[PDB]
Amino acid sequence: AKKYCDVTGLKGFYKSPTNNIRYHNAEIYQLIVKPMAPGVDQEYLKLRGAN
Amino acid sequence: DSPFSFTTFGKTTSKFTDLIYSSRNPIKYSLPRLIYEDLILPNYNNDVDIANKLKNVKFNIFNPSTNYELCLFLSKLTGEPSLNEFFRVSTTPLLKRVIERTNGPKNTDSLSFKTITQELLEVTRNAPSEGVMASLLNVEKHAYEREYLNCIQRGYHPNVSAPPVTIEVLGSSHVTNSINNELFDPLISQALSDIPAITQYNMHVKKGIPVEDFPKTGLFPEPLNKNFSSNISM
Amino acid sequence: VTRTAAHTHIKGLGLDESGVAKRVEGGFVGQIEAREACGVIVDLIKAKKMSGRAILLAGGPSTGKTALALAISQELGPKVPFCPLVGSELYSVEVKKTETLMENFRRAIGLRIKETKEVYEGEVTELTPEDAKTISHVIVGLKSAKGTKTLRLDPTIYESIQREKVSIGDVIYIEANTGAVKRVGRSDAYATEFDLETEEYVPLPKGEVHKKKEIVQDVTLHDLDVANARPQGGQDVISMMGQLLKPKKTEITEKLRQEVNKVVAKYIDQGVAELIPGVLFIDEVNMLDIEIFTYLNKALESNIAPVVVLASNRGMTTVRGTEDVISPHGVPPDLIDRLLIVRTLPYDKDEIRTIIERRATVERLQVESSALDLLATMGTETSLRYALQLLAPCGILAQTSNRKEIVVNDVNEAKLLFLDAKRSTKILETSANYL
Amino acid sequence: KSLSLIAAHSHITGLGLDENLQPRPTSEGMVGQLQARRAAGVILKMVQNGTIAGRAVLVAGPPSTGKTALAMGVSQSLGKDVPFTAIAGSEIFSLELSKTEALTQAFRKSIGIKIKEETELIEGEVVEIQIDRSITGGHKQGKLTIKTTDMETIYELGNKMIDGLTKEKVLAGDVISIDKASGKITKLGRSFARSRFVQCPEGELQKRKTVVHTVSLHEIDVINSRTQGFLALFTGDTGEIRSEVRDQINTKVAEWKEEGKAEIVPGVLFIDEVHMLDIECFSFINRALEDEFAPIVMMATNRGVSKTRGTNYKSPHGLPLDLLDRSIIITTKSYNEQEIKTILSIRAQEEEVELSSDALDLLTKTGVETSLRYSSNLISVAQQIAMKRKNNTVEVEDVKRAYLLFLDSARSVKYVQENESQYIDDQGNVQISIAK
Amino acid sequence: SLSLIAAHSHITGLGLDENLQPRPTSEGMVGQLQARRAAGVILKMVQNGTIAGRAVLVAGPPSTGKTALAMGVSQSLGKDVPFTAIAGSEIFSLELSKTEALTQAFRKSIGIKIKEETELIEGEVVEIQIDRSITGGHKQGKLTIKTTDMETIYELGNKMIDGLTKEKVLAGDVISIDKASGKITKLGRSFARSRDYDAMGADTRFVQCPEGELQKRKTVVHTVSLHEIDVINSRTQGFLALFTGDTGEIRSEVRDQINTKVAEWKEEGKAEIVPGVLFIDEVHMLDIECFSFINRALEDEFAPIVMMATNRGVSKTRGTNYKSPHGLPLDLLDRSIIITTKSYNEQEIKTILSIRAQEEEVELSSDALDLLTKTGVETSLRYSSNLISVAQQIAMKRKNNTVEVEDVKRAYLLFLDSARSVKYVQENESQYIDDQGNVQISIAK
Ligand SMILES: Nc1ncnc2c1ncn2[C@@H]1O[C@H](COP(=O)(O)OP(=O)(O)O)[C@@H](O)[C@H]1O
Ligand SMILES: Nc1ncnc2c1ncn2[C@@H]1O[C@H](COP(=O)(O)OP(=O)(O)O)[C@@H](O)[C@H]1O
Ligand SMILES: Nc1ncnc2c1ncn2[C@@H]1O[C@H](COP(=O)(O)OP(=O)(O)O)[C@@H](O)[C@H]1O
Repeated sequence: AKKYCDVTGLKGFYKSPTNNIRYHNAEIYQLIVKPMAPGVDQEYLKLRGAN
Repeated sequence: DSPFSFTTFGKTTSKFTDLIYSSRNPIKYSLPRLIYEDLILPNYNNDVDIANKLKNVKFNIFNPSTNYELCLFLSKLTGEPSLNEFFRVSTTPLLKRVIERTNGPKNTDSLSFKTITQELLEVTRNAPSEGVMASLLNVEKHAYEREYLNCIQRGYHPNVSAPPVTIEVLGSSHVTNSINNELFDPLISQALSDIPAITQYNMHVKKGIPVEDFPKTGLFPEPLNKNFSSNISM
Repeated sequence: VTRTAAHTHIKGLGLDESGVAKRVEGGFVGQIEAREACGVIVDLIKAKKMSGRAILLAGGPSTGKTALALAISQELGPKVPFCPLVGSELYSVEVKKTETLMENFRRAIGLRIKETKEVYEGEVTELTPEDAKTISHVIVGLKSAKGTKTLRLDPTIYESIQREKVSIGDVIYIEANTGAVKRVGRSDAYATEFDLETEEYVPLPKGEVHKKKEIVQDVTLHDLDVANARPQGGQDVISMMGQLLKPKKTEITEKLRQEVNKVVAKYIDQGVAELIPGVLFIDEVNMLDIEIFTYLNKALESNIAPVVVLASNRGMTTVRGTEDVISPHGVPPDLIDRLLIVRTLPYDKDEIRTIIERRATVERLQVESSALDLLATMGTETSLRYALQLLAPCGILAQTSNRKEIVVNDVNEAKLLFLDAKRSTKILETSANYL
Repeated sequence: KSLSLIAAHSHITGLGLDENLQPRPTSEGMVGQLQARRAAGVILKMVQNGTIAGRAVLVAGPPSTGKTALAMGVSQSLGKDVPFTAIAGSEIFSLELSKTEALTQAFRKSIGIKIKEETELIEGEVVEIQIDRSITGGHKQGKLTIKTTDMETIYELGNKMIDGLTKEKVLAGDVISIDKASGKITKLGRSFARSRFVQCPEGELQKRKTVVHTVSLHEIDVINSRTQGFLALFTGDTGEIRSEVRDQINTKVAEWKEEGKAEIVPGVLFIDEVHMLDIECFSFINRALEDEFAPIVMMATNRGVSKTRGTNYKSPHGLPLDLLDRSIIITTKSYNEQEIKTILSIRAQEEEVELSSDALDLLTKTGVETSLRYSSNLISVAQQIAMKRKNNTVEVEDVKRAYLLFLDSARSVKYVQENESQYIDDQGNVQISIAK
Repeated sequence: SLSLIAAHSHITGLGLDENLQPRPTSEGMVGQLQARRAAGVILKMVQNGTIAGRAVLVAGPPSTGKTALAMGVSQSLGKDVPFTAIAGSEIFSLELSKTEALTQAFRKSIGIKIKEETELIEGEVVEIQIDRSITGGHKQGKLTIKTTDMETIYELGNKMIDGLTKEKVLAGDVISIDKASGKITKLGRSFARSRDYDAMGADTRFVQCPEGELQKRKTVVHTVSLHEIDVINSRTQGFLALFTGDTGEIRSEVRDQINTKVAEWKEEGKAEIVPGVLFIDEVHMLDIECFSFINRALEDEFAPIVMMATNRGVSKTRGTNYKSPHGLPLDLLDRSIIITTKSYNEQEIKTILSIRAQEEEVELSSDALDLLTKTGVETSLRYSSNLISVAQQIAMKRKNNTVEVEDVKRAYLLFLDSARSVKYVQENESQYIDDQGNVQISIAK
């Protein structure tokens, strides 16, 4: 299966090891993936069913 | 006391520990992708392979399909019972002609006879000591055993030891496989080594492979002493 | 953008259908009779009937001998072989000089081979080999962006496929006529089996799996000689590091030449090949030793020898290798009997001015008429080449002062800055310690 | 990089010229020779335009008068990424290569091809590696987490990068650059963690960088000759590269330039002491200078009406007139006392020598009396005598002691003429004994 | 074909009668009656074969026909008799001595003749099958060979099986097997299996399936020079040394052993000796060492008949500081018989020009032929012999098929001989580079 960024739907290059969400590049990582509240990750990964 | 290692390898910045050979040369010859793609490797827009066939196969003068008279002439000259041997001689490199040389039989009705020097050589293969031909043909080993050369020490060591210069091409795996095949050719590296004995016993008895189907091994020349086999001195 | 180096304004001999030259045509100014001789030699060469015909064109220096040879090469075309050569090149340290002369002779006889190219490339979807320890055949299915196509293949090709480490999902390159196997890499569809992988991922080929292409192969006789005369042996297709032993050139025996001639003769009459003889051009032929001049005699009488063009700019000069043989143009009287001598007259003022204007045109420089007359008087006073080589410093010194056009003062500045041979000799004679 | 102690022309950093190609009195370590510097600047703009080729320039003058200094200034002001080959006249008399073949190699070494290509690279900071193996090692799985100063990631690796990571062993705390296409692992070093030393990379992990490549004609000629590999570029056994391979290279560079995948940069070939060449070399040179792929040749000589080698007659500058017709000649001149004083001051500041002013005037006087090079050579010896008596400034008697100790040319000729009975003459006659 | 119109291609042998009396114009040779008679005597000397070690000289002025006589005796020599034509400058090598170069030139032109009987089984293999015994020491093979007319079954031994896994055939490859010697080859693949494998690969070739009778008897004759035997028996694989020339100074004991076995084969009766002719054109640039080696190498029983040609007058010999007749020292000239050519007259020049233009397929007029005959009377013959070829091209430049006098006059004004070039150089000597490197380049003083 093809891998994609969970935020924008772009092509996913990296997966953050703390919370296991794929992202595209630096800005989406820094302003989305790092400072997000807990409980958002489980509804982000519910879309592809990875929880 | 060792030669200086002019190389860069994986060093540790300190149920088993695996060590892999990773010695490389510090000098790197950086080459672009365009030259290697457009002049070495064939593609649709160049004619490397077509010219190679047209120069090596079609217009080869030892082709039996076109120069059968020349093949018969050279077969009468050499007395070799295969007409395709000249094609196989002319189209493989030198060391490939070296390491699988087989002492095949040649017919008597030919012109390549036994040279008197070659007959003098061939007499003294399995001849033992105190024979007149063997003693006249074994001067150098007599000088080896009389001058006590097998227990002599080593006085000279090289100062720098370096690997061959690594060529790098960024963005291509074919160059990496080709370079790994050229540096670590398994046929030549098996010719420059030997098979372990338990491995041989697994070849012959436990797997049924006969002895004459083995890859050729043990072509490395022996050093003069046990001391001369290495550059590291204790 | 574009480069010029004392040439490339020469496009041809500038002749009409009757073989008469115009005054200024093809980049040539003046020099009628030598151009007629060159056109007749071009027609004789295009007749494709003769072996060993020789031509020597002689004259003073800076007269256009090399320009005439290049005009011959341009009028003949790029299909016919043309081998430029300096006479000093025949002195090699690896083989004898007569050997190198024979290779430069046989470099001027070309061939035209009609060949085809068929190529299979694309996605590997099936690798199923079958036996009857020894495989019988392998069936490989190839896939591209315009459809799939399965093939049957022989185990000899399967050995190269195994050598190339080809598995399911790779993009390969199969040339059916030669048997070449090339691995490009893994597909873009298999890029997500791992996050980090050591393989390179390429997209699918956008064309069809099977492509056909007609090609024309040109080889000379010297390539066929050197292909059968390798002393070490044959080489593989991919050789990035050379053999451990150095192969040097060896003298090639006449027997191999006889067999190569037999093979080419057996291939010509079937219509496969087309024989094209060409030109061996030797410049500065006075530099040759007498033994090369004697072997030139025997080499010119061969049945496959090309048309040889020589040039010289000497007078009553002793040929090298001798002490008291005064001969015209540095050619001995034995070889000069078999030659045909074309003279080359020098130029006057107006043709030198026309040449200066023509070369200023091709270098995209704009000169006034007053500077043009000064450059013409400079060329007649000093040398034609000295007026030739001051054009680009004049352009630089005009461009320095934000000008696109040459004035007289830039020519005077370049006159003061750069010297010719005679002013340098005058400074050399009136000097104290080694200029 | 580019280690160098102190060279003879190390004080020259380029041609001192303004934007209107005019020479300054003193700029970039060069004084004097205004018209020669202007002509070399014209040559520099001629090369930098690059629209013409195959033009030969002869530089002639008296010895020890700014010739090799001019060539070093041209080479320094050319900068990098332009091929510059500096050969001597005696480098072509080889025993394994012929003279014309060596000239062809030196001609093709000065034309470069500019190639631009891109290669995506991964470079970051290794935090933690996990390795799981079986008993036989048939199946291996691994996790690699890696980072920059900006981002964080974890990577699932196949077995081949596992093998290529246990080869050239990567530990935690390491800075590694990873190539995805060829699988090359390079250890840049360890990062800043006290718990060599380099910094953690910033920006994106998967960087796509372009590089500008330069390759000479001679490199492609060696590679496309299938008889020897690229080791002949270093070992030097190219061994008489044929002509059809050169024809293929010459056609394919034009085929590359018309498709726009490459550009050709021209360079300068410098043949220093060109008067030591043979006549057969010059004869090759007149026809080699009219090629499309020929550089601009700079030649230097100092002989005057000398015998050309390989002949029996005499020619101006040691070169026959057919070669001199194809050349434009720059002429240098001798130096005044003020220019010699300026050169000596520049060489004093270069070698970190402190002088007294009267010692500088003495050096100027003995420089305009004997030679420039003798005065430029005594200035290093006098500093050592100054440090032998433990003082920094070089005074007049410090230079005088070096003048007494170390000899010049004409004085030595005078004592040779005075005491020739104790030396070996041309006839091999000497006297050794002091008595009778 | 691969032979263009050479300088002397019209010469097909020597135009002699039965009683060695030369015809005036026959077999492409015009005139030179005593020279052609002497060359016929030398031809009968070679065809006799019982005289060895004789050296002749063809000495004459340039453009007279010495190498024309050599080409004639080469063509009238016939086939299977060795004829080595070298120049005088070919023996100055860098990896071979001049002595060994003359040795190889001496032994390249003496050959032995070998006759043998060949029986060939050439066809397409239908099916192979191998029988293996329980002990495995003996093997049996069923061979199903075929041609387009008849097919049969042959029994095989273990040795052909071992040699048949090598260069393995795949039931449809064309092979040929000898019965008397066991010669094994693979000619290639039949055209019936051409559309089979869809990519034939690197090491195959497509040949036609043979027709006719499968079992063929054919006697072929091989002529082998001695130098071939010395270069084969000097190494392990000497045929690469045959075709690459890197023999590298073969020793002398191999030569005397080959001479002894050649004498043994002659007395036993397997082979017969075929002597040949050695032609050395322009022998006058040989060193005195080469001359001494020649006059000693002419006294051996296995030595050919040497033909030398020269055109120098009384000139110096290279390596010394004195002059000699014909450029050769008198010790060599003592062991020789000299053939002297004579210069031509009007009618022989006209006949040679007519024969050359007929050979070159050039159609002329009578007036143009007379003008070119006068030109070859004043100038040399070869100037007219090239002028006919240039004037022919000028003739089809005018859309005319015949050669007129105007084309000859145009070619004469366009193209110069030696004398006009010497005159025009000596008139304008300031514009040419002299022996001291002085030339007035500029046109204005
Ligand atoms: N008839 C002509 N028309 C135009 N240019 C000419 C003519 N003759 C000579 N030239 C130029 O003059 C130069 C003479 O150089 P070259 O021919 O090399 O000298 P040489 O004839 O001594 O070999 C050439 O570069 C050529 O461009
Ligand atoms: N214009 C200059 N500026 C600085 N140094 C110079 C100048 N001209 C000459 N020199 C010095 O003179 C010395 C001789 O110069 P060089 O050109 O190498 O010798 P030659 O003139 O014999 O070729 C050099 O060491 C250089 O430092
Ligand atoms: N007797 C002859 N019959 C026919 N052609 C001749 C005769 N003699 C000479 N020729 C022709 O004259 C041409 C030049 O003579 P050549 O044989 O080269 O003289 P030489 O042997 O002295 O060099 C040759 O091409 C040859 O064909």
